[PDB]
Amino acid sequence: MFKLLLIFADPAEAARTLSLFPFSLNKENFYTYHTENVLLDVMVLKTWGYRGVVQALSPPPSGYDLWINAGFAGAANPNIPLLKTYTITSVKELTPTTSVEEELEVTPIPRLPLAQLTSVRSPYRDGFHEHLQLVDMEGFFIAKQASLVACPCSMIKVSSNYTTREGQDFLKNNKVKLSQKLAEAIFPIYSSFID
Repeated sequence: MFKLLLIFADPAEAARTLSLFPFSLNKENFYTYHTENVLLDVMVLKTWGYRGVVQALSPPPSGYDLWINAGFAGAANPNIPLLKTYTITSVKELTPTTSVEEELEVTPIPRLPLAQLTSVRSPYRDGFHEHLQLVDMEGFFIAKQASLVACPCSMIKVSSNYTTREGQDFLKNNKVKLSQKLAEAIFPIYSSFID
């Protein structure tokens, strides 16, 4: 039986994927669906409060065959169009006060175009950057937790806004369309593992 964990950072990201399958909430308080040889579980990292906490994925869930982190990502290069779905080749955590970075490779999903992801605690609204492509908050954390259980991790990131002050309104106003893009990327993957 193939065991797939989908990880969303927040309910807006998860919303349309949760509509795709008839999930139920289990006694452990997260969504699950199974059919044929495939178990599909969904975790949402931040349902409460102003920030996510480390204990959302710590200890990391063991026993899955693949993790997919699907989420929104800001675009920090104007040659990235919005509402476009990418898969990630590597993800960098960046700490702006020291410039220290760490970086991990992630497993690209077939058929999706490639991008690099940078994860930061505070969303960029500085403007555009020569060195950055997509920017999120939780990608690196998820990839590193996946390594603790030796589980492959893939990322799907949809470009949700440009990383500017004026750019934030587009994210505010398009969460359903953006979530739907994630759902449309997850479905063919789910279908590939039907034996």
